[PDB]
Amino acid sequence: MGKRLISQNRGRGTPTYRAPSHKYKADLRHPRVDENSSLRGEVVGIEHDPARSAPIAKVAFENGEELFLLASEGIAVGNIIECGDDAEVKPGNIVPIGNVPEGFFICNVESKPNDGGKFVRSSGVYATVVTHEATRTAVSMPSGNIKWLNPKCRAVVGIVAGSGRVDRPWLKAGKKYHKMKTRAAKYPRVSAVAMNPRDHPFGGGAWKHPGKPTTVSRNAPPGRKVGLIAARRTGMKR
Amino acid sequence: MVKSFYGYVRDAWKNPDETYVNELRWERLQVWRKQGSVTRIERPTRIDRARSLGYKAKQGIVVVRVNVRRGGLGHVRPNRGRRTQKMGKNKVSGGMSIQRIAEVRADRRYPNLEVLNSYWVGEDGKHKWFEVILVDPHHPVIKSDKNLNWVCDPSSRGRATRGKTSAGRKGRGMATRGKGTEKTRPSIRAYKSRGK
Amino acid sequence: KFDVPEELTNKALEALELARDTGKIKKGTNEATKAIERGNAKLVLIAEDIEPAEIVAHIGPLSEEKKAPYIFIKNQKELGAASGLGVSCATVAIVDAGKAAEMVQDIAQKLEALK
RNA sequence: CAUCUCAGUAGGAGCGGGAAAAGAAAUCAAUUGAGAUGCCGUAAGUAACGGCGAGUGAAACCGGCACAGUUCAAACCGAA
RNA sequence: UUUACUGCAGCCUGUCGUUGGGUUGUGACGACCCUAACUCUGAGAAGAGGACCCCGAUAGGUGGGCAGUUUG
Ligand SMILES: [Mg+2]
Ligand SMILES: [Mg+2]
Ligand SMILES: [Mg+2]
Ligand SMILES: [Mg+2]
Ligand SMILES: [Mg+2]
Ligand SMILES: [Mg+2]
Ligand SMILES: [Mg+2]
Ligand SMILES: [Mg+2]
Repeated sequence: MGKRLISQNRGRGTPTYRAPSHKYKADLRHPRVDENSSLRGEVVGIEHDPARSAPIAKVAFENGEELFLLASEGIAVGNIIECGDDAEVKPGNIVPIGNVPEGFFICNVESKPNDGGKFVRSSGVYATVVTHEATRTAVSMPSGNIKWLNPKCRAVVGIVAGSGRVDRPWLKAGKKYHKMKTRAAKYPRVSAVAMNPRDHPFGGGAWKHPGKPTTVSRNAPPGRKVGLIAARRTGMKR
Repeated sequence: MVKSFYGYVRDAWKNPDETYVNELRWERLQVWRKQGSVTRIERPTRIDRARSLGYKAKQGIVVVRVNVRRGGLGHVRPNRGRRTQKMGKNKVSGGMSIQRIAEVRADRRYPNLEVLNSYWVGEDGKHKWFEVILVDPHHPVIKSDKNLNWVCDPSSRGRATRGKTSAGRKGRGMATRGKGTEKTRPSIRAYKSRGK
Repeated sequence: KFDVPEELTNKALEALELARDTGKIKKGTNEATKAIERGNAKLVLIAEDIEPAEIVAHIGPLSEEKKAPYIFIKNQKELGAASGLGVSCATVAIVDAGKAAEMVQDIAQKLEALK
């Protein structure tokens, strides 16, 4: 049994591949609101979230539930946050996308109603509300897909704070090492051609090469699906 | 046909898909799925089946519903060298039937009783529910009961785990006699497990 | 089925009481089914709180095709008490009305009328 | 050497007593018989299985040790 | 190690079961609609999917991911 890949070790859940969950400030999600209910709240401070390398806003609501929130760009201290359908379409507000005008930017979008926010959460990403229909609504996601979402799926208006984070080159292996200390990722990573044949499909040989096509099928078993997984195409744009 | 009402219950449960038991099945499986693995009940779901199997309306007898997963003994692929006939395990269902599995789980949860019998009560895609009858061998009523006082003997403690119940004896190939039981009776272990 | 009037149910309960005082009554689903099959059921009272439902689910069509009128009582505690016992009784059968025969036959007439 | 054999062995999990399991035919026979079960001898390296290769492989009849037959569900009665 | 031999996991897909109700187009097949099982979310009100998916079994494929062997 040639040795299991790094993905199989990660899936097993060993301490090398586990996230340092105690380092993070708090799970980010929209506040729980009953149907046809609303709550107000004010920002008490902009903190730093190690899980995302972006700011998060500490919001104190009207029922006294101090809840960490994902910070859209421009949110400040002493700003009022509103939730519900009756909430005004304003930056930093949590509203359904069915009330948002088409062409606006939203983030922390919910896959389902009362979801807590799944899509559009990285530092600086945003979504565009494309079309409104009775049962649906189209949102142009940061990837580019025109995802169709429920009209009641909440989202905070504005782009996510911390835009431009990847503009700085890393410039040094220590800087990326210090980022990866607070991450779950393994750093540094050895190339598979440098491995022995027991460790990787691509390892071994008198000279560094895979010896087999790097585009692997989608029907490959675990421990074989490496390289270019199920590629539609390869190479730079000719 | 002056038939007891137990006969009418048995008639209703003979072909449960085309009786009133189908409506009760759709209304009952919702409650049954929410319950635990081993759930105690007031009265048996099929009273005639329990009475013919040995249930009596007296203290010291307990009836419990057990949920067991459907399918065979799910087994692990071996990680070491096998001779290609001992390497495949998807198409292998073990020698332990689901009725024996349910009886053993009922015996596990109820350590001070003994498993008397059990019977099929319902099923869906993922589960089979069995109602297992248990007896209290230290209650005084069962001690006085001459048709249940055999269970106080030392050889009766651990019936469902030594394969002595009716599903157990069926699983040990002792439902019949004569030809075919040359390697099962008196025990699977006696013939080096060649029978079964 | 049309829901029976509450006064008819009360009259059936008092008829069961008077039958217990004077005539013959078969209390229990087994004895009720035997009395229905044999052809003696002057009146059949059923409990609506049976669990499991298979205990008295056969009583309806059996009594209907055996020409014995049946009534549905709300639950079995007062059926058991009215039938002379301190426990439940999922059904009682009246086979000898005694001094309450006329009230039983009027109950049968009302049941067939609202049937 | 892969079916096979090694072998249901080695090992594992559960249960359990001075023994345990088995046990009173929906049996074995053959043209007509026997009459619970276990264990011993024999049937016999026979039937049967098998790259019909290597090997694996019974039971019944029969002769013995020992001898044991019964209790529920139900019909009918109805708290007896 | 592999386009050696024989297989086994994983994955893909038909059929049966789980699995219900009404509509059209055909002679049981395909699609459509519904909530009521079922699934997911929430502490729950409830919200979203929904007879699909998951799951049990079976049939075929892919399959050095893994196993046993051979390579006189
Ligand atoms: Mg390899
Ligand atoms: Mg358990
Ligand atoms: Mg014994
Ligand atoms: Mg012990
Ligand atoms: Mg026995
Ligand atoms: Mg052998
Ligand atoms: Mg190999
Ligand atoms: Mg070998």
